[PDB]
Amino acid sequence: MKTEWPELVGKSVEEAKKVILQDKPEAQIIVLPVGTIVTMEYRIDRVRLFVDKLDNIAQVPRVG
Amino acid sequence: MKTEWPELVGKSVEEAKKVILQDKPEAQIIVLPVGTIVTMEYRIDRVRLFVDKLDNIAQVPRVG
Amino acid sequence: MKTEWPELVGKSVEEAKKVILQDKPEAQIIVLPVGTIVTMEYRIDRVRLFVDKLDNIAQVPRVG
Amino acid sequence: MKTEWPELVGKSVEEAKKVILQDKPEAQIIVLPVGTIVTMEYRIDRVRLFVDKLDNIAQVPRVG
Amino acid sequence: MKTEWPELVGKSVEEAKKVILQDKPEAQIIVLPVGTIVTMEYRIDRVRLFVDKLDNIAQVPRVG
Amino acid sequence: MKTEWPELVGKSVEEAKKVILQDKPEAQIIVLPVGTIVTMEYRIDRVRLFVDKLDNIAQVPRVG
Amino acid sequence: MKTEWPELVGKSVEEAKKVILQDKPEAQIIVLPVGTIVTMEYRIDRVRLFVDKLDNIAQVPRVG
Amino acid sequence: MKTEWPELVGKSVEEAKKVILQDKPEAQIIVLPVGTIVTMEYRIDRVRLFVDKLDNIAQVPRVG
Amino acid sequence: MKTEWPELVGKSVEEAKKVILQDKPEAQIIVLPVGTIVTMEYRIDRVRLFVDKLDNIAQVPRVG
Amino acid sequence: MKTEWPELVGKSVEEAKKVILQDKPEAQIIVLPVGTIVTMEYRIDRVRLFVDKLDNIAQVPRVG
Amino acid sequence: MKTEWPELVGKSVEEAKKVILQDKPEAQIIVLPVGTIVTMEYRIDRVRLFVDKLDNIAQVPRVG
Amino acid sequence: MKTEWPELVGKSVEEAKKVILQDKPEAQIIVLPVGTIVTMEYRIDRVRLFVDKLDNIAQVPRVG
Repeated sequence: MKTEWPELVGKSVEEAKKVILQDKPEAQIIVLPVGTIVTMEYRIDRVRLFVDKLDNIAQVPRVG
Repeated sequence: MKTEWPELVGKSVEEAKKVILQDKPEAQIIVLPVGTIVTMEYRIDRVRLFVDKLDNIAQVPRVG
Repeated sequence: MKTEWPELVGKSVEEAKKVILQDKPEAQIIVLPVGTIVTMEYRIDRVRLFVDKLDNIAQVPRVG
Repeated sequence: MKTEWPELVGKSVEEAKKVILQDKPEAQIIVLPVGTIVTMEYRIDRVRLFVDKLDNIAQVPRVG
Repeated sequence: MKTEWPELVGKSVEEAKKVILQDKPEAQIIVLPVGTIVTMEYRIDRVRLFVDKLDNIAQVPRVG
Repeated sequence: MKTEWPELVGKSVEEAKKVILQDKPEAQIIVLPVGTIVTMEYRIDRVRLFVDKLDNIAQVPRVG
Repeated sequence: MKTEWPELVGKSVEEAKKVILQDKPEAQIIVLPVGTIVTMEYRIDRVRLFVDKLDNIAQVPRVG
Repeated sequence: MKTEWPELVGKSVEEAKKVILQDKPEAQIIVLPVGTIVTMEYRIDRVRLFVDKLDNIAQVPRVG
Repeated sequence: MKTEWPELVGKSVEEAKKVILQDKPEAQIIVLPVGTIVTMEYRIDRVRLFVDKLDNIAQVPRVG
Repeated sequence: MKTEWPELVGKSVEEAKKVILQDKPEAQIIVLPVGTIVTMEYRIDRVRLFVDKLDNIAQVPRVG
Repeated sequence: MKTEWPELVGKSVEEAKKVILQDKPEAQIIVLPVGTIVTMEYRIDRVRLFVDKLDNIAQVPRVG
Repeated sequence: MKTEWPELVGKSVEEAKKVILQDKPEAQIIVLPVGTIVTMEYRIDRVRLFVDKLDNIAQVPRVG
């Protein structure tokens, strides 16, 4: 089961959403600034995007 | 008594407000960024929405 | 002496200011985001409003 | 020597600047959000204003 | 292998992106405010830019 | 070697940049909000400006 | 249903546990330092005690 | 698959470890203070215990 | 009504408790480290002591 | 090159040091509480252990 | 009026207290860990010592 | 002028103090936990050691 997208580091949100949804059609894509305090529970259909000032992906997206 | 809305993760605020108010007509819906420091007391009619950069629900809404 | 306004949770700032000033004409109404670090001294004429992303009251206003 | 302005709690920045400069013509008036982390040294000509979301004075201005 | 760009302190993002990509064509350039909490893993193709209020580079860019 | 500019407390960024560059032509001037977490290394050509909500200098600029 | 114990401010943990359990025999009593970051869910049988350096109750215990 | 232990709120670590390991023999039991900043990845064999000053469980243990 | 004890800055807790209770026999004296995050409500019988590493009073005790 | 030790989650520091040094004889093993703010540079011979209250490994050790 | 003691960086608390009290007999000497959040008012008779893990002075003591 | 000691990562404080003082006899050696908030000014004779739970050097000591 695809769980990480190292290939999207540096890409836009638009491009990240497109690639994740090809790979994971049920994905719930959440867009947060880098450094956001996240204590959440594990959601296997959620993919968090941690984004820089220009809304580019700053770290490896992972399911959860 | 309905207390959680896992079905609204990834949805907009507009859609979350609509579904919560169908389920809970007295709901006081509060919209906060993910990571917000919340020490509050329990309010049985309040539903907090924790939202990402695009105002989509990032976690499971719960009464309180 | 009126000290709390549980009835304003979920309401706008405009409506909160209107109701507080009917109840407390000397009120100094201060509008802060939820989660704001507040070490202040007690001011009996001040009412702090802790507001969400849409400027609705997220918690019970109290004098102080 | 005037050191505190409790009378400006709830007032605007414009009004606070006007009153402080009548009382203290050399004042260097600095406008910060409530909750700002301040480790500074003491400056006898500086007056910090701690302001809420609407740029009203949320606490008692003091020299320093 | 080029790993630091002390020459870009004080320069714009545009100029930093241009110089880094001449030196490192595979660079994934990420733009963050100074003071951002970064616990990340090491990515040898990523260059983080820590920027001030005017989007000028405030510290030495480094690979990672 | 000029290292501090107490005379710029309360002044604008424009005026601070002008005075610092007269005094220190190589200066790399960085503009940050008051309260910004700064763990940096010492750069003898850098001058950080810590600015309030109105982009006035809130503390004594120093080299580093 | 008893929900707050203002009478225990300043008292020890031992005394607080004794009084709470007389009033609320099912109580799960949790002892935390003042200032502890608490995002928890509401537990109607739990009573949190926020304690100072000497393990005296520093604020009003409340159910939750 | 057992995922939460609401029955251990208020109990000791010793008792929590005993009950969790009966229910989940592969459990890796980790003991942290309440309020600990946790950005971790999901580990299906790990159970975190969030403990108060007296090493009693302050919140519902959950797998992850 | 006595509300501040500037005379106890630098003194021990023992001495502070003794002087406060002479001045304010109903006082509930709470001992916290400097820098403790305090969002509390106003309690007119409580006196908080903010103490350094050696349990000496580091700031002016005040009622609240 | 071995870079992660998922097998040490839940184990002691003693056991973690032993296994890491078998796998990586040059390892510089650093022992930190979970939640420690780490902005460091990448050191290929360093292995950080993030430990719980009982000095057991709470997360997957990784080189860096 | 003596206001800073750069000569005490690296020295013990005992030695710092001795030198400060020779220079400033009214001094109220307060001993805090480095990194302590200090929003205080200016006290001209107080000297704060910011100390490392071994109770040595880590920064220049200053009046205030 | 020697400014960094990468060779002391993983070593004890005792050993770090010994090596630094051979290299830099005027050194003022300060011992802080990793993650300590440091806004200080530059002191060319000071060497800060950032130490883990076992008082081993966790990062590269540098002058400042």
